[PDB]
Amino acid sequence: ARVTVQDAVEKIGNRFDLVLVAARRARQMQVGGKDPLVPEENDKTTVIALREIEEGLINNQILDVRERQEQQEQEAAEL
Amino acid sequence: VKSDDVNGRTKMYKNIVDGNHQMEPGMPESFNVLLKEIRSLGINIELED
Amino acid sequence: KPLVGTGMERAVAVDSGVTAVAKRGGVVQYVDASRIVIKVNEDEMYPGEAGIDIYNLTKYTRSNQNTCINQMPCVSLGEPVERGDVLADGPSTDLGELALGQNMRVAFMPWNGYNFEDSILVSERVVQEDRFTTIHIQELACVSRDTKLGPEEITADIPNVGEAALSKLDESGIVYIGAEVTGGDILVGKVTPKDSSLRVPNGVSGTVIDVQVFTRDGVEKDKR
Amino acid sequence: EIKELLKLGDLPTSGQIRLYDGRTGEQFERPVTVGYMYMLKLNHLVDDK
Amino acid sequence: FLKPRLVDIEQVSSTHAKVTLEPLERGFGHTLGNALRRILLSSMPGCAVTEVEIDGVLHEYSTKEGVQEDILEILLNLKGLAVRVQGKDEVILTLNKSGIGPVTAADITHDGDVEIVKPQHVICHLTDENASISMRIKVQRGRGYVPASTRRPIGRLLVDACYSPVERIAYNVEAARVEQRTDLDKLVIEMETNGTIDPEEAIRRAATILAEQLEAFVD
Amino acid sequence: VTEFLKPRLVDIEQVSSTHAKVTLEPLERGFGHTLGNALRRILLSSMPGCAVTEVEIDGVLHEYSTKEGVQEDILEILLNLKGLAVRVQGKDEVILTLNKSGIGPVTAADITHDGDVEIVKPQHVICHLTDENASISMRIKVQRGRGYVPASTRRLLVDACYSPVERIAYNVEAARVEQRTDLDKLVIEMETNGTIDPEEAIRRAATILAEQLEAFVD
Amino acid sequence: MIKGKQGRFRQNLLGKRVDYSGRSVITVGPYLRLHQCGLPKKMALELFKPFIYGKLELRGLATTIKAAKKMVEREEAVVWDILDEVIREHPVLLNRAPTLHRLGIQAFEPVLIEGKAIQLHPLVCAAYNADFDGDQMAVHVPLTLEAQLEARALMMSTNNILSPANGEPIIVPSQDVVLGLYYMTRDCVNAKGEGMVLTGPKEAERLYRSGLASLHARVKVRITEYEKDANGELVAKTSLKDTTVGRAILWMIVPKGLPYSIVNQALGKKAISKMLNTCYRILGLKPTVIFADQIMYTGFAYAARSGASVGID
RNA sequence: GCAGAGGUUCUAGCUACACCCUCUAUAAAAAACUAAGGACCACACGAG
Ligand SMILES: NCc1c[nH]c2nc(N)[nH]c(=O)c12
Ligand SMILES: [Mg+2]
Repeated sequence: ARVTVQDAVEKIGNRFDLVLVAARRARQMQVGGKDPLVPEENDKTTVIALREIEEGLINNQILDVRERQEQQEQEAAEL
Repeated sequence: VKSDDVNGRTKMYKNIVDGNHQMEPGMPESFNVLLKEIRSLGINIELED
Repeated sequence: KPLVGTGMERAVAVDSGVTAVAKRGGVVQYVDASRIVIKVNEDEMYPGEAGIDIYNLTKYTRSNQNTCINQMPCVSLGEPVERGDVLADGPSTDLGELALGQNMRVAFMPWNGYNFEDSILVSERVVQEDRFTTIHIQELACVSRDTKLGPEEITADIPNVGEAALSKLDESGIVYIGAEVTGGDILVGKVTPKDSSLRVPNGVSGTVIDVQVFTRDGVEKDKR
Repeated sequence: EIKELLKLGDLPTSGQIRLYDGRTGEQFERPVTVGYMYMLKLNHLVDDK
Repeated sequence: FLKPRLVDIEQVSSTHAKVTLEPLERGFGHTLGNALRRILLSSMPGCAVTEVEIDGVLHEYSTKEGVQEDILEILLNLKGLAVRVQGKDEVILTLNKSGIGPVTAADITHDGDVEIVKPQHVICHLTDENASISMRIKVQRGRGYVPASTRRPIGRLLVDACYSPVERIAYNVEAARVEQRTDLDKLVIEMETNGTIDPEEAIRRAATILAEQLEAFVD
Repeated sequence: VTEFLKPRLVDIEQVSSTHAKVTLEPLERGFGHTLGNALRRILLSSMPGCAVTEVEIDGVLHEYSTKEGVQEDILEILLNLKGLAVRVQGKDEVILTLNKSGIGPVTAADITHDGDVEIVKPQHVICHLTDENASISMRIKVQRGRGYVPASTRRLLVDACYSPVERIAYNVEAARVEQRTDLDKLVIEMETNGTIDPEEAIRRAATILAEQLEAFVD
Repeated sequence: MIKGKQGRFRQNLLGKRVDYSGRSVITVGPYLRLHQCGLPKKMALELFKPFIYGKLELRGLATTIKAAKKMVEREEAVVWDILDEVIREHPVLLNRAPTLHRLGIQAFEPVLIEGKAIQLHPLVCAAYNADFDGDQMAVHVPLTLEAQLEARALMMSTNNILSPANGEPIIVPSQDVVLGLYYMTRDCVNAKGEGMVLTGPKEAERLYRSGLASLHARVKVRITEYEKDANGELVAKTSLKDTTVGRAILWMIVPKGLPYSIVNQALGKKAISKMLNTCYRILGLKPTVIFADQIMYTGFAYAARSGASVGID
């Protein structure tokens, strides 16, 4: 669990961009079937995104690249 | 969603029990009441598109 | 009683109506928890038709703020009673002396922040002595209107309910006088002409003390 | 007259006595005030909130 | 080291006594003097009435003819009754009185085990010459204060039970008078009981509780 | 009616070889204080420990004085000694002599062995030497006492810290057992000079208390 | 029915009443950290009903919504275990009635308690301007995932330390903790344990708990004063500083970066607020929340031992 | 309600946003799916 989010907002400077970039990660963990890269431990799906952002594993570019790769993979199956 | 959206409340009450916490804004019924209370005053107020 | 009072406590209880001041002087002939019978003296009584005086004490009755209004005897058999003297302590009144609260041993000090800026720490000894557990008499009412398609029924045959809820109900559809109902329990059975039975509001957990039934002339009075 | 009444019994004239902490069991320095106060219970109970 | 022993028990009255623990080394006398008080005030086996069923009255808030006290007052008087039972954890007490005159705890019929320690405790006053009262009292053991709410027929009343034989525990540390030692402190504990529990066995139980609790973090 | 909730500790968060955090979940209601405060009072001021008690500098006799070659005054030298943690065997008293000369800190490792005396912190600095020609020498007195016997209540006099414990702090927070209401959750944080681990410290402090109550155990 | 405080524009369009709400009276709530607040079980059960239904459906306990409603109304043992799941990391908004400025409505992490009153961390009872003479706060709930993340990245009580009107801190210790600290940081010219030399605060706390030395006594101690003078590095200097036992005990609570010229004075209220401000300035936010949470514990604990009572004399 | 019809239940239950099942003339074998009508005005009360 995280109480102070100051570590995260250094990675995403706006701290308004932080919420919008963490909501997508939380949605991809609740609706989408993807698994968290951080070792999950009892935590809900809304602080796992902040934990990932703190580690520097997620930002506004990495998730866009991942979704582009998903689009390409879907294009591969289209043949 | 919380206060007044006939297609928002009945949607999110099903979304929450389903497992996903999404939102759909709709548009408050109080605004559709104010539109009528001004339209019935001889003043035509509408919405563009 | 207040351990430290102004001196206007023996003049607010008497002058109000809560107490029952004796209007004639004499001796107590028969006391009881609900009535006090005083035998008047010879001089204070009229030569004819004097007899003796009887006071009826009002037992637990709902007040306008849902607090109990009770009278307790303050005398005993054989005790002489003088004119204009209190002999029935009212609600929040001891020995004919106004007494609203209960004196408590108080110490002024900060205690680990549990009395931070206006909080009041209270010992378990207060609850154990039951020095602050007040009564709260609350009144409920069920109405049988005469709607279209037919009037509603007061019977105890409630469709689509189990056998557990009807245990606390008699044959006529009325809760037994003395049951211990809780939140969500059924009090009186009213089925709308096609389940509208009155239910205790959530959280309330009390005991029924009395039930009074009003009936309109023309319709038949039921068994209860 | 309050001081004379206090001296009529045994309690200290100043009106403060040495309390003792409950948990630790040690002594409280700067002895504190003790006595009896009339305390009403207002009817704004929490069960109605 | 030195070992405290139960050297002297003296009773000033029928309620409270003054136990003594003579040899104690400096500092202990103020550690045991608080441990044995916190344990004593919070967990002791006592007996108190729990269920009272009167013959004719349905619920608590109903007056009974011929009795000066309200039924609520009778229940509150009964809650303070001080009785002790020997062998059975549960017992039923029957009270039967008639005629004008106050009723007392001594009027209760006594079985082989259940005996009342204060036969002057007034329960209710009978005023009418032809009034009568018969009640069944259920008395059981317990520990601590158990409210009635947290614990079937309409004619059985519920009274909160407060199993706590001890009311007011006080202790002090006085320097001992050993003929060759120093800093040795003797401890005196005053225990204002309700008259049910004996002092020495009370101390023994309040120390066995500690001996069990401490065995958690020790070999 | 004699059934009592006996605790089962969940973890022992041992930070280092001298710091620990012992905890007990259900414990008993109002028993957390009765155990924690009793343990604190028994072990904070009564333990069979051993430490220094008195020093005599061969050159200085008066307490408010200073020597040459040392940047630490004897006000500071004697302050560096009472913290020196030393354990001995059954012998109740032995005299330690320190003899070293040379620029550089005089660590605890330079203390003469004098037999079976054991030191747990060899790197413990005593007095830094700044002059090559300077030579420090003193005698250290140790005893097997209890508690903490200050010198104010008693040739240099230095407060003796026999009890190995250095800091004690207990806490109590609500720990409900599932449906059952929360009672006491004792947590104890021990800090020890280093002779014995905190776990052994607690398991020896509880023995003394549970052994005191031996004539009242039914 | 358009204009005025009764018209739509100011009654039904701007201030819409909301679902998932609640109300209760205030309580001291001292134990909970300043990032969490109390909540009665009988209220958190009703607030989080759809979440409970969803979790019961996931567990398979309830086949349909009807059975879930029945078991929720049963209030049996399983329901509480489910409730202790949907409450784990779900912030709630404790909103005061007349919210004049921005800090009026803050977020908190729930901690389920019995009773029937909403607890509140004492240090935030100043921004709310909330007394304890029976005041009433309303509890709201964020539903969507974005709302949960917002009430964590903007509204948590650990996020707004400095008020927007001025840079000065808004969580300044208010009534009892400040008095306790003031009584801790003082000096009596003659109390037992005067003129002695102490190894360090670890030993001062023991020398005071034993009763061998009074709380106020001018003594000589050694302290490891850490310095951030090297850019990004902590320089450790230790000098035998002269102070009181009470001040020395207070040293361990403060973080290492701060110097020793702050806990040496009489420590009134403005001194405490300035100490918090300097800690925030030179140490950040994460090592200031912990410091401000620890200072209240020390202040309460040493204002309880003081027995600071008022008498006629 | 595959379209028509009937439906266990856990008020009522092809629309309220609804949803599913079996069956072929008409009801009866089965589990998974939802949350309802409440205006105005006086008096008193509490807090900021
Ligand atoms: N009410 C009859 C019935 C039983 N099961 C049902 N399931 C659905 N989806 N709808 C219904 O109407 C029924
Ligand atoms: Mg207020």
